[PDB]
Amino acid sequence: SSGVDLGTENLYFQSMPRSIRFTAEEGDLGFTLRGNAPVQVHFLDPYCSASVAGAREGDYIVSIQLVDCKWLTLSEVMKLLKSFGEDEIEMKVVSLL
Amino acid sequence: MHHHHHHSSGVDLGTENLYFQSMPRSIRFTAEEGDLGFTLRGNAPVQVHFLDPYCSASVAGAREGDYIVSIQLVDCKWLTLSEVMKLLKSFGEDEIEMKVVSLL
Repeated sequence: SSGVDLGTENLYFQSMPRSIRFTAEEGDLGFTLRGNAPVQVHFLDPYCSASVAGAREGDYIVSIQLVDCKWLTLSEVMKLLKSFGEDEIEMKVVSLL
Repeated sequence: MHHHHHHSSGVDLGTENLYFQSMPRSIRFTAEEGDLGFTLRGNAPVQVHFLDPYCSASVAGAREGDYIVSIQLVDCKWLTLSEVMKLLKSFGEDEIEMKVVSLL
């Protein structure tokens, strides 16, 4: 099969926003965040629900439900995620910006 | 509220993963027929973008989004896309060693 077909398909996958539905079980988000606009997932506990849902280190958070996160600071994205408590969180991430 | 979860430390594993993705790693590969098998994007550092999964760079473990930090003992951290391309072109079909990081 064509390496150009597979590789460009891979690129699409890594570049298109994908939906991660997860919980900060017991308040604990299971990852740290880094940078601004967009903010990036840094440390990620492999056992946490965000990881199990396919979040990865280095992913950029582009939205939390229908709230745009592309232009938000680290502090702002943290405050948004904190607001969910233990309820269901949906965010979209991209592995390549 | 809090439950104990019996398994290895997620913090141990996660921080180890971060080290792996953050420390420069050596990729030794060849551009068979001068065909490098990947495109490049951005500046200082330049990033691997498209990557043919059949190419030697891929087989060596390069990935999409990796940042090129060195080519042999030439520092690439501050180089433009054009400069990095000219460096890689210079190898022709000879062995290329570059170091990449997955997280910058």
